Amino acid sequence: MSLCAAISTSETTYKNTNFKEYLRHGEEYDLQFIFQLCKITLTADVMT
Amino acid sequence: VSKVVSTDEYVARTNIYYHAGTSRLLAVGHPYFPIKKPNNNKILVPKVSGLQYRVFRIHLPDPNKFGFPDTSFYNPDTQRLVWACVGVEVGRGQPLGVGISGHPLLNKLDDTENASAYAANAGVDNRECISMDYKQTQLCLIGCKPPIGEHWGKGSPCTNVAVNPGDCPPLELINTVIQDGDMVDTGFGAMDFTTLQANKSEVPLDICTSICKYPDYIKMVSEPYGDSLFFYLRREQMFVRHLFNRAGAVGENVPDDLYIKGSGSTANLASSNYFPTPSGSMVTSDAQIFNKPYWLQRAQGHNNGICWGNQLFVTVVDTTRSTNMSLCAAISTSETTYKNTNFKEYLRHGEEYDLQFIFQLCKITLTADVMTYIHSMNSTILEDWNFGLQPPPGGTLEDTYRFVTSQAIACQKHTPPAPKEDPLKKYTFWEVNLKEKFSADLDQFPLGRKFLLQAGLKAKPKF
Amino acid sequence: ATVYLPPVPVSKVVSTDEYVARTNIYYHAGTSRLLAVGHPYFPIKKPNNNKILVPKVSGLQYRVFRIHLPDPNKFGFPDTSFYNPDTQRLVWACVGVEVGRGQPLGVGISGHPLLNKLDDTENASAYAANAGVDNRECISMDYKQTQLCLIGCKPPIGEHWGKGSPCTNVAVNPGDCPPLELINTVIQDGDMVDTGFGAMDFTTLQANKSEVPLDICTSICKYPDYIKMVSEPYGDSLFFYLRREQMFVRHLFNRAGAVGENVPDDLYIKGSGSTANLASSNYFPTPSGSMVTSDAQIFNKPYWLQRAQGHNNGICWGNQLFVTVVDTTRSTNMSLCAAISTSETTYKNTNFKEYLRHGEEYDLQFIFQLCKITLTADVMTYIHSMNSTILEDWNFGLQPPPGGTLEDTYRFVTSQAIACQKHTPPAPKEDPLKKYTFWEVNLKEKFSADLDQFPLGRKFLLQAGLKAKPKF
Amino acid sequence: TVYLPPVPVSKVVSTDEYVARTNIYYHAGTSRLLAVGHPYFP
Repeated sequence: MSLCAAISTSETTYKNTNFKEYLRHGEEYDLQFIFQLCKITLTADVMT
Repeated sequence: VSKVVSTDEYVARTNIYYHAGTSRLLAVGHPYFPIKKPNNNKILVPKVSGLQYRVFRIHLPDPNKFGFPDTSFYNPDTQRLVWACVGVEVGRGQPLGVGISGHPLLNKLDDTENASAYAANAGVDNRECISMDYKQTQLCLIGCKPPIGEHWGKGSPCTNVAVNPGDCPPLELINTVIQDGDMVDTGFGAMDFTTLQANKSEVPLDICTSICKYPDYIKMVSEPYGDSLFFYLRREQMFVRHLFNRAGAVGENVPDDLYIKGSGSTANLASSNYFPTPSGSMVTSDAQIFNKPYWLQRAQGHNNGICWGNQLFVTVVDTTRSTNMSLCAAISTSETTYKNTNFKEYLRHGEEYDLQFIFQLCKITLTADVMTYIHSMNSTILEDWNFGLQPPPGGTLEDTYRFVTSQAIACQKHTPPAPKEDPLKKYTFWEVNLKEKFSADLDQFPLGRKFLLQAGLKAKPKF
Repeated sequence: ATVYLPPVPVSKVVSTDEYVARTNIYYHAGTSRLLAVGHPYFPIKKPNNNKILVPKVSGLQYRVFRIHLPDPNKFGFPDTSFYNPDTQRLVWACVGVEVGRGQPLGVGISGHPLLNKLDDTENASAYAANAGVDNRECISMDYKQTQLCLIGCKPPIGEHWGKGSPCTNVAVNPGDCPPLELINTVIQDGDMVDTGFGAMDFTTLQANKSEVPLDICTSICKYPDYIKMVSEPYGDSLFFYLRREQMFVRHLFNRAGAVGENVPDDLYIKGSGSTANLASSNYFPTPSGSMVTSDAQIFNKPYWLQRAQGHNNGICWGNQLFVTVVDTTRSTNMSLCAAISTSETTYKNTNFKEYLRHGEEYDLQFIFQLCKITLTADVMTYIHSMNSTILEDWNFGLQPPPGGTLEDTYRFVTSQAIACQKHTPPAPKEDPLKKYTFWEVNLKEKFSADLDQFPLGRKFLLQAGLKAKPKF
Repeated sequence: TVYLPPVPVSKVVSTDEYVARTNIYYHAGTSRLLAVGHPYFP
């Protein structure tokens, strides 16, 4: 999206010198994560 | 108990189905701006184009008032009736063709697609007359609470640095209810150009003043009851066309270390800002999401097609029919040598929808948990019903009569204040009344018999 | 008061498959073929005369097809015994339909030699000039590709925009905005598809006459309204259809002429110098047809009509059946040239006249199924309710006069050279729609009792199986 | 109704009626074909 601001709001004759130009950008994320539960049975080989 | 439940729990489905629908719709206006008498503030013509959003508020009469051929199957004391919306249709009659928009003064530097030489120096008011097509879009929105949109906007900056004229205003994410007449995104994102664009020439006319908005599916679907929307469909597409520059004083210079200092013509940095030209693509008869039945059985929300307060919403937007017919009238019919001075030019623009709604009938048994749970959900609902009471006061009153007789008893009658019913009355938007149009037969209608066809069980008299 | 409901007026129009019965017999008939020629842009006529030298013909023009059938109740069956001609009748049901097209597929085109235009708005390196006098130009474009088909026993109903009578408050000054109304009408042959300029009359609402290419300028482009069509109680307008169309943008222009309504200034910032004058605000798109394909063709393929959205199921009342077909695929305009002088070997543009002729290639083949009607009270009423004229070609006959009678017409013998009035023996006219001119075909002779001999029919076999009709 | 009442026994028939299919199959084919020339005029 491009926007512009006016350094001088008075004159009604348009002048390119009157506006500074800026560029800003949006970002939108969301996360929803299912999860299942797990247990580990445990011995030597396991550990190793 | 907390934690909202699937409305199909307590609701029970009846055996009866009804249909009603408007005859039709046909709308005409001017796409670019509304027309008004020049000195007057009253509108001569309303601004209309396909680009404008469309909202539809649809009332139903209270079924508990609606006598059935046999009303015996329920008790009006312990129970109520509330309408369920099984299936929905949207008619469109216009021949499919694409409109267009532009602006006579458009901020532009030059063409950046191909440049054989470095450009010239920015003059004063280089804006030009140029037009472009908006992104194609189709969507449909259905539910018992108003569709919730969102847009960018200017917020209150932190007060630390003093803002000089021309500084970058901070940005903010702002929800609001969606109002009719509002504009689809052009690919320039949902925001208020009026506030954040002082140039006013940075976009074509149609969207310049308004605030383009866009539906936020998350927050919408995030509602616990889903009553914002229980259903929708969407299609859109876009591709790039042209590549331009903003023309004006540079707000923020590029760090030099990102390039190598030039000289002569290359000493001055050309405008850094680029903006795309969005382009609609080839439309087709296949991707049309209208003129085809829908069947709503299960939705994402626990609300299943329940319309509370006899109220149901439809939000529909399409650019496919945006066609702008041009016409011309002659100020003088005499001369046979044509002169451009002889003809005034005007722009009028058509719109056509149609609405046909199935409905299923539903009864609610009560208990305290019931009564509370609803009252918890929205208590205004019970108001339109007859349950909640509410003992009144009022021992004595002194009438003194009569007052115009000017022996002064006091000055008195102050209580209008509650015809007020719609809290959203502040929100103006499109309106329709179906209340008269119900009928008890799906056979006589074009749409209905499909309902039978889908679920079977054709039942008709003999001849 | 208003809506608290113990009403029941209506007796419920019902699905025609209730009372109609289906027989065991099937037939076919079809034309050899059809085609036609004409000039795409305008019809040709002797310059002084009013009579047409060449009819205006192009694919862009709509096509209507009216198809008569002979009364099956006058029709001998190999065995007629299965019914009684007294208590019953016979009416044709239309099972399946075909549309032949043999042309090689190619796209035509149209334009206008004087086209209202300012300049190109897609790219401008500088502000435009000031509007002169008569800037119109010779420019052309291609129309939107379209394919559709319409079938039913009542004429296809179209619609268009149009100018109506002003609400009389403000007096109209010359050049005031002529305003808009929606108008239904019957669809006539020779009428034009939308170009993407919308269904309306340019003649009335466009005084410039130059705002569109020739072909549509005088005519009124119309478009079929499915809603108002389909929602008919009987469906008898159309019990079926198919549609395809597509379009995309190409060019972006300006209308050139006196601005009718100025834009509110607050919608922009006032310029100066060259930027003092606002350029023409009106833009109009250039519609552009896309790539045609052999795949999306809706023709040369059979159809099967069993269930329709209307209660009418393929029933043709009054031995009458309608087909409306429109396509832009075959619009190809072949150009030719002739030499006024064959002698000189140095090519000279003055030596050749140029002409444009165009082909339109149609074919029709129809299945038919045979159906009988038993008569009772409710029967008679229900039809008499539906359309009483439908009965008319049956043997009412008459109804009889539970309609009244003529009270003894006056036949009074005079040479006419008495002073006594004119008397002219009356009553040919059988068509209420006779006002509406459109294409005509007669099948009445062409029925045959065996599908085996035809290309189309045996598909009817193949799909329904059982190949030899008298076997399992 | 004019042309239908008369009818003789007529009927072109489906060639699978009288023809009989056998149990034998064969193959043959050209090696390949190749042609050369000028696209515009001879």
